[PDB]
Amino acid sequence: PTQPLNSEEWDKLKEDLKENTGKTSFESWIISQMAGCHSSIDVAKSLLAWVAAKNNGIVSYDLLVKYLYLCVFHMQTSEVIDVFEIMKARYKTLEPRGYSLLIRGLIHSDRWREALLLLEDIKKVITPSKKNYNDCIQGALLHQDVNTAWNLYQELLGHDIVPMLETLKAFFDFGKDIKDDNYSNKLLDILSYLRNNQLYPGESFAHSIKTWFESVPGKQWKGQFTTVRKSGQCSGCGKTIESIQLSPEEYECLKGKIMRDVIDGGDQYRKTTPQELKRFENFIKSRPPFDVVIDGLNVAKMFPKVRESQLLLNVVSQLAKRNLRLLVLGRKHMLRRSSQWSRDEMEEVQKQASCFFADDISEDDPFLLYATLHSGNHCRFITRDLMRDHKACLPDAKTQRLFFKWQQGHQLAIVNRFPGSKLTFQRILSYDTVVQTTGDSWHIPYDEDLVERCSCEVPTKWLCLHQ
Amino acid sequence: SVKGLVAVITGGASGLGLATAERLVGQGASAVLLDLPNSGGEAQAKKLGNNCVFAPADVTSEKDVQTALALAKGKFGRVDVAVNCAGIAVASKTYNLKKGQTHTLEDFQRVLDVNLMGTFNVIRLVAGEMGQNEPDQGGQRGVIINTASVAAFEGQVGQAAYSASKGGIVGMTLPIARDLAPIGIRVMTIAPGLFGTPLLTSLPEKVCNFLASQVPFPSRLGDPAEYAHLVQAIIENPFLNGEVIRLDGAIRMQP
Amino acid sequence: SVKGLVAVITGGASGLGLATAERLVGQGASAVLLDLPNSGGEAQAKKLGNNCVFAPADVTSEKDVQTALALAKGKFGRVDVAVNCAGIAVASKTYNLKKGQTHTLEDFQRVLDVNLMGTFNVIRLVAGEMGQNEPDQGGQRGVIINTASVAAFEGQVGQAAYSASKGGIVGMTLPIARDLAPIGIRVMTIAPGLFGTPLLTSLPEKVCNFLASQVPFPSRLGDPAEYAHLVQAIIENPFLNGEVIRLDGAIRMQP
Amino acid sequence: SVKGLVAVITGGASGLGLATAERLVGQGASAVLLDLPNSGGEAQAKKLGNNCVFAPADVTSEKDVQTALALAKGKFGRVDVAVNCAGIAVASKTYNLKKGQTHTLEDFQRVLDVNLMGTFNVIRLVAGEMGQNEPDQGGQRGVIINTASVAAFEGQVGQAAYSASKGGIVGMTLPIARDLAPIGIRVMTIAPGLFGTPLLTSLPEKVCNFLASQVPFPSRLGDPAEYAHLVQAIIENPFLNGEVIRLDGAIRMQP
Amino acid sequence: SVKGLVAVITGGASGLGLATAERLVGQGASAVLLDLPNSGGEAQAKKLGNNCVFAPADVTSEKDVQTALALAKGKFGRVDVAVNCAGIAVASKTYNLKKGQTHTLEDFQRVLDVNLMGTFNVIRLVAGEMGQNEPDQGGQRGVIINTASVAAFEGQVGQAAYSASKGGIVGMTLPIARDLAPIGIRVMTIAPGLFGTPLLTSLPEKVCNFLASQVPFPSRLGDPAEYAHLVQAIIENPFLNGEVIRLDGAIRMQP
Amino acid sequence: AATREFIEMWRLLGREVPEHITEEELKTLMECVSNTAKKKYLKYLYTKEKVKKARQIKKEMKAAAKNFLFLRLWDRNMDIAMGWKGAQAMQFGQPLVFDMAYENYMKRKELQNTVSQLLESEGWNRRNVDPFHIYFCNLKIDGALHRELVKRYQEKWDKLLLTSTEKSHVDLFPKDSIIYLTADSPNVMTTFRHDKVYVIGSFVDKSMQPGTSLAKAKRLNLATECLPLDKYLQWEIGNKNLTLDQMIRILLCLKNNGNWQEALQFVPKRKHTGFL
RNA sequence: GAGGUAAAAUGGCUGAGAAGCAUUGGACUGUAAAUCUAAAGACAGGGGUUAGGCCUCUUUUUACCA
Ligand SMILES: NC(=O)c1ccc[n+]([C@@H]2O[C@H](COP(=O)([O-])OP(=O)(O)OC[C@H]3O[C@@H](n4cnc5c(N)ncnc54)[C@H](O)[C@@H]3O)[C@@H](O)[C@H]2O)c1
Ligand SMILES: NC(=O)c1ccc[n+]([C@@H]2O[C@H](COP(=O)([O-])OP(=O)(O)OC[C@H]3O[C@@H](n4cnc5c(N)ncnc54)[C@H](O)[C@@H]3O)[C@@H](O)[C@H]2O)c1
Ligand SMILES: NC(=O)c1ccc[n+]([C@@H]2O[C@H](COP(=O)([O-])OP(=O)(O)OC[C@H]3O[C@@H](n4cnc5c(N)ncnc54)[C@H](O)[C@@H]3O)[C@@H](O)[C@H]2O)c1
Ligand SMILES: NC(=O)c1ccc[n+]([C@@H]2O[C@H](COP(=O)([O-])OP(=O)(O)OC[C@H]3O[C@@H](n4cnc5c(N)ncnc54)[C@H](O)[C@@H]3O)[C@@H](O)[C@H]2O)c1
Ligand SMILES: [Mg+2]
Ligand SMILES: [Zn+2]
Repeated sequence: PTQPLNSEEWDKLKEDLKENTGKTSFESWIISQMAGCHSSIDVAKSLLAWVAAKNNGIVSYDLLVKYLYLCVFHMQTSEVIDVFEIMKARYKTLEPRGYSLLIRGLIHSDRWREALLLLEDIKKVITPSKKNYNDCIQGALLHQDVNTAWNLYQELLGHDIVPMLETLKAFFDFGKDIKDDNYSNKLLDILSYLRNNQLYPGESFAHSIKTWFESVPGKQWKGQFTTVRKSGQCSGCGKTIESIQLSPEEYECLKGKIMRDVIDGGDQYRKTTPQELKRFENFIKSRPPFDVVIDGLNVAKMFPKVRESQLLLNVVSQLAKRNLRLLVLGRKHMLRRSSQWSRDEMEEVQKQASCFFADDISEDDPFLLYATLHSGNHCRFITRDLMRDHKACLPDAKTQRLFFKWQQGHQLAIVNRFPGSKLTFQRILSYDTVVQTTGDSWHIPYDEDLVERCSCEVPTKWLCLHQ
Repeated sequence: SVKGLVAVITGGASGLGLATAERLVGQGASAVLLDLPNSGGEAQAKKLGNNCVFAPADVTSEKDVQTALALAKGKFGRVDVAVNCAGIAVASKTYNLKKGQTHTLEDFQRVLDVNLMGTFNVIRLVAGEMGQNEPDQGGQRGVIINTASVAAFEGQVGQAAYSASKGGIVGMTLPIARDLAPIGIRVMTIAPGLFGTPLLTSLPEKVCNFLASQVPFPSRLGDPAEYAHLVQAIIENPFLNGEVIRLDGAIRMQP
Repeated sequence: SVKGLVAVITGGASGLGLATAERLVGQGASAVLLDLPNSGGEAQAKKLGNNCVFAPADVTSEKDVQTALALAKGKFGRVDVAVNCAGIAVASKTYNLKKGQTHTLEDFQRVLDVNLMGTFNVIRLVAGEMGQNEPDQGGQRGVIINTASVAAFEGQVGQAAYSASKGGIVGMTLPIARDLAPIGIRVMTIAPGLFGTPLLTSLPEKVCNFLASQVPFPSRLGDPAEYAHLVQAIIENPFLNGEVIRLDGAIRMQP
Repeated sequence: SVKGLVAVITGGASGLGLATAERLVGQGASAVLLDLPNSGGEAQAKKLGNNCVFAPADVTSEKDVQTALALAKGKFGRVDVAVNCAGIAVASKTYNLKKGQTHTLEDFQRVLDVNLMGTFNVIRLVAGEMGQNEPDQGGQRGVIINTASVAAFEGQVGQAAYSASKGGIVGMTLPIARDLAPIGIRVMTIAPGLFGTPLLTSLPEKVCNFLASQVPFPSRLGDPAEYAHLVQAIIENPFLNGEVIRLDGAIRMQP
Repeated sequence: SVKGLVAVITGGASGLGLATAERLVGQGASAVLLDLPNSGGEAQAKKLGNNCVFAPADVTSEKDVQTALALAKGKFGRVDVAVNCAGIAVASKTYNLKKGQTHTLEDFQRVLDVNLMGTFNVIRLVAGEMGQNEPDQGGQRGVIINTASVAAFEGQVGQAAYSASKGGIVGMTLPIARDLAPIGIRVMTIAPGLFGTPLLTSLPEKVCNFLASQVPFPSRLGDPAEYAHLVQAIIENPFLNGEVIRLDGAIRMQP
Repeated sequence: AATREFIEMWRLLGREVPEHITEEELKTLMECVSNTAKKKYLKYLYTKEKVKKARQIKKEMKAAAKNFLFLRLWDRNMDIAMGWKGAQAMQFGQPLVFDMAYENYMKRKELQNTVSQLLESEGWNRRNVDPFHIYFCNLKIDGALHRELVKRYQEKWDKLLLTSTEKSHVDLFPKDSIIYLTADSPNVMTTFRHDKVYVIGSFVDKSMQPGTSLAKAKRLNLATECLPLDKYLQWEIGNKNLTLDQMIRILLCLKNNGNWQEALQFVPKRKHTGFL
């Protein structure tokens, strides 16, 4: 139906459509479809009137919640207020979807301070969603109340919730009206949050940031939409983006938190035996730092059409000719002769490189990580493994992001796809894509609305702002 | 060998008696199935050929057993072996304190009257019959084999009267052997354990499996054919007298 | 100790039962002599003292035993011990080939009814009586002591019916011991041999002396006082149950 | 009565022997605890009183038992009763097909020597000193009570050697009674069930609890004082000879 | 049937074992006489034929029995039945007061060893031998048939050691059957009475004729061929296990 | 109060929440850290209510709708026979160990499920012709597993024919005889040895940190083995870890001279396509 | 004896998208205890989420890349 119906119309429609209705009741099914297709609130109001007439003025809570959804979607504030009064009268407490819809509808009206009370009522049993906070913040900003908006933002961050970018965009969009130092500093705090947590503004959010910066008094910001050259310099000004290498303090804490967690996670027998830990550690401290750290079993197993020792020898020799100092991690079973492995090629490897063989039941990858980290920043490792599992077994998210940054900076992956072709590694970027400051200058990546991305690759466009 | 002998089996129309009659007729001996009129003795006798006959009778009745022995004389002119297998079983607890229930004297008396008293009646009348036989080389006139149970030795809850009957047979086995030793008749007793007869095969499958698992070895219920085998072995051994043999597979009945 | 215990001695007017009653009364217990009207038990009950009462009763009947047990309950209020000592003896051979004589079915029936069926009747009614007693510190409600004979094991020529009845008692001793275990009643049996009572002395005096000589040691007939001593021992020992004790002086009978 | 008697209890420093010695010394008799030097016989003998003396001896050894009997004669001047409560137990299966283990012959021979040969050694050496006694009224010079077990009638899995030794004791009970009847010594055997003594320490506690729960009545492990009570009852009954008494609470063991 | 079976008969050179070997070899079976070197089993093994072999062994020694079983396995490849008939007899009184004589521990030890310990040794080695057999339908691997006189039950004056050994065999018959039930080995025991063999005929002849007159029926002494008949019956009956069979013609011995 | 009204308003909207809730489980709900945990616990309560009311309705439906040898006392006789065989196993049975050291690596859900599987494993063992002799090693008296086992078995706990010890299986048995069963073991179990003590980890593994049993077996040098599931079955779905009762049934079938196909009949059919 | 990618996961077993067969503790059961009673019921494990849907990260399994 597309037009309001009469009671007899509703009854004959019920008689006809009870066939399709199936398990649930007719009225709930019909209002569900109306909400699905966004019917006008007059049709739904007629349906509710018919139901109430049939039921002595009692309309079930589910129907009333779906009607609230319809009359909130169509931006009808008056019926939202009336439904709010009905809810208050008939029930003493509501359901979180009811509370959420009421908050989403009441932010627009003059009775917008009650949405904060509804949020507090939700807080009793469950943590409010990100969207409840978003709606409350927008309602507070539309009515020139910024203290409550920042209080709600700070509560959101207090519950360890990642704010939806719409809320931050709202702060930046509203910032234009105000000319105050405190608000500007809080917006810069939001930018620093973006930087810390590796979040990229949307295209509209990027434009909002650009406009806010350009609107500052006294200092004439200039904004541009640019890209970063392969040498790590953005086209807008030529300044160099930040380096992908980790900071010394961060590098030290990452060494510590990999040793103490990924290798000896309070057991020291799961991955490897204590004897192997001590032996490997002594071996590492014996040899001066290395330049490459190869994973023998990963590079040997690439092409199933070649013997494992053959591939290992090819890769090791090709890396050796470059004058790099190598280190070939592996397993003891690699030494014992087999069809796959032959002593001649392994002896060529141990003359070209400096190998370390663990127990066949031990895990190689943590040894790779610690050897590379112990060597220093200049060191790199050759492996196609993405090491998702080792990154998983890290204490918190910040450490995992540090690990991911270091892995990008220092991992070499064989893109080569046939044994005959020459050895080539996937490109390693020299710069990190992240919201960053250089005193006055601000460089901010962003995502293009009409594109799609993956968590693997990182935004290409940039926003460059100069004081 | 049993070839040519004449056997009188009580309860010969079912279970152990029928198995004994089957084996003995198969080996060449004539058989008389002394059993109740209401049983299926006539059909079994027809199945076994002309060497087997059926005699309606009640072991508790003297006239019935006398008529059966007269029929045996008329048909075959002699009685050489007797096998007492006719009996009933009754399960009833002596006293139940929780239920306030006491054993009924009529149950005890009917169990006694069938098992022990019919066994003795058959023994005495068939001894009178065998006395008319001329001694065989070795001085033997006949053999009497009674059936008993391991309840005579270890009896389960509810088997007071059945245990009393079986223990009475076991107790009187030797006195009668000594009584009839001058006449030249041997008396033996067999104590089956758990056998696959209509007493047991009618029970649920679960309880049958449990009972089979109770026997140490073989872990199965006995087969009447090998009860008949033991009976024939007793008939063929002149020096087995006044003894009880337990054909139970090493099972000692649980409380 | 037996002090304060109430005992029901079946066949307590004479023989082993009278000796048991004398000993128990002397030790401080109370006795009911359950016996036949013409047994002469009234005089013995007067002789023993005020703690001994005489109940006329024929174990073969429910009504008589019930009246006797009601009398015991009324007089003393509890029944703690039961001693089955009533029985009869019959001498007759299964078959006389020389004399052409056969055992009588009525003799077998009456011996079985008195020795075996009456014992069960007394046991079950007395178990019903004891079930009402409060458990003692050990949980015990009473003790039942049946009398059997060594004829249950090595019977003699002419003792087919006596051996049958006594073997029935011995066979049913254990099933009842298991039946009454939850209640707390202990059931035991004594199998005496050649005690100096009227039953034995009714045999030819020369046979009495010869049998007295046959006993290995003591080379004499038993003293009913020794039977009473063993009965008291069984009463006072908590851990004797479901067992047969041979009080016979190591004698084993000959054919 | 046991007042003034002299008793030689083998293995008297623990368990059943110690309980018998305690009861006898409490009833006024004198006691000789014949036992190994390794046992705590000295402390128990000092504790019992002046009427108890400890004899370090090995029942398997002729010289040791002779020295112990010499000590008993020297101290108390005679020997009136001999209790054989000295023995050991083993738990080993005859053959294990899964584990490929066979019963050790040394284990069998050790158990057989301690349980069966030591009992006979004591019996034969003590009959000599009993023969020196002047016959009492009735002609009795002494009493010998041996300790068998219920494993002699239904032994359990892994109880072959122990069952063999106890069955040997049960078997020789009567022949020795007939041997010693001319001179007036009574030979008796007791076959206890499960009793709470150090002998049961080898078994797991939960197995002991299960077995105790499996006794019909009383549903507990036997008390050594009860074995002592039965021993005293046998000592005081002149007419108990050549019989085995089961002090087991009616328990029949299962595999 | 017994055709194709391999039977190891201990003491198969003389008497009952020899009769069993003859009967089984005449029924189509194979025999391995297992006897002392001086017995003279070579001649009897030659007499039987090519289905009989002789093995010099002393059941008291483990190595000799192991070598004999190895010989049996090599000759026939399999062991199906084990008939334990080896034994010795001694006649000595426990104590003689008038003569001042005491039973020697050496005679007791020798008889006990040979009869009981040797029987256990053979049983435990032959069980391991039979464990190698593949179970037939019914799950049977082997049969063990021990011999143990009626002296186990009633022993005459002077049979203390013989009674002890045979009582030990009878006592351990059931524990071993329960032990070997999982493997599928049936353990049975025969208890012969008086039989015509060198053992019996050794003692004064007119005493033997008296003893023969004492057998109720048949009066004549037992015939070893009839022992062989009963052994074959036990081999052919799947459900005979853990029982003792008395083959004595109803004779109960006297002091 | 307020919570009990939120839960009713969720019930009205068709959410999966219990119709009736009690105070202790309300406290449990409030002890759930996050929203997802609360939703999961509420769904668990809802399904418990559904199953309880369904079985109660079936109870109401069920309520509305000679010469003998033995008295009908069969269940008691079966129990007592099982007890006799259990005592015989205690004496001469082969040891089977259950390591109880994983109580730290299990949350309440999987701890309770472990207790359930232990109960079923013991039940299956009792019924067998040749039961193992079971050990509960590393079972702490004050632990959670001990409390749950003494709450499920009740007064049968002290009447159970098994060994419960607060010591380790490396102390009760020779180290070289112990074989520790784990799906991660590189070595495979070719045959069932009758002289070896087999150790099964009482552990429902719902952690994302794998190879805990192997770490336990390495810390104390012990042999390890795994069932030859891959060799004998066409595995399609499910983890190789089997429930404890399936493990004990497989070991019992192998113990009683059973081939590998008959033994592996107890592997769930949903997890493999067929036999090879 | 290493990886990448995509579909899958019922912790007693089958299912349906409901339900049956089992499991634990009690009941000395008169032969439908073929019962009666209590106990245990989380569709891999964590976080989120729509008007209704379903996404996401780990672990494991399978099949491809080969
Ligand atoms: N499992 C066993 O079969 C088993 C175990 C122990 C003892 N027993 C004893 O074995 C004997 C036979 O057992 P069964 O299984 O063959 O029995 P059954 O019930 O199969 O025997 C039925 C037969 O008994 C006859 N019968 C019964 N009472 C009779 C009477 N008063 N007069 C005449 N005939 C009478 C019937 O006419 C019928 O032919 C019985 O004494 C039984 O108690 C058997
Ligand atoms: N030599 C022995 O004394 C000897 C040997 C073996 C067994 N027994 C048994 O010992 C028990 C005691 O016998 P006894 O030595 O006192 O001999 P007894 O002849 O003196 O016994 C006679 C007693 O039995 C009673 N009696 C008989 N039938 C009765 C009935 N139907 N109802 C009630 N009372 C009845 C009489 O009234 C009398 O009290 C009997 O069971 C007997 O068979 C005794
Ligand atoms: N549950 C039972 O205790 C039980 C059951 C049946 C039979 N029995 C038999 O009862 C007897 C005693 O039982 P218990 O519980 O008192 O035993 P126990 O183990 O407590 O007896 C220990 C005593 O035996 C003595 N002993 C052992 N071997 C000896 C030897 N060769 N020479 C001298 N002294 C020796 C020790 O020195 C010690 O004093 C044994 O024959 C036993 O088999 C006991
Ligand atoms: N009248 C009887 O024959 C009779 C009665 C009861 C029991 N038994 C038992 O029957 C069995 C055999 O009776 P039998 O008449 O054949 O006896 P027997 O005396 O004739 O047997 C002699 C045989 O025993 C063998 N033997 C003895 N000790 C041996 C040893 N240590 N190792 C190996 N072989 C040994 C001899 O070499 C010879 O072959 C014995 O156990 C006997 O006690 C026999
Ligand atoms: Mg990896
Ligand atoms: Zn720039």
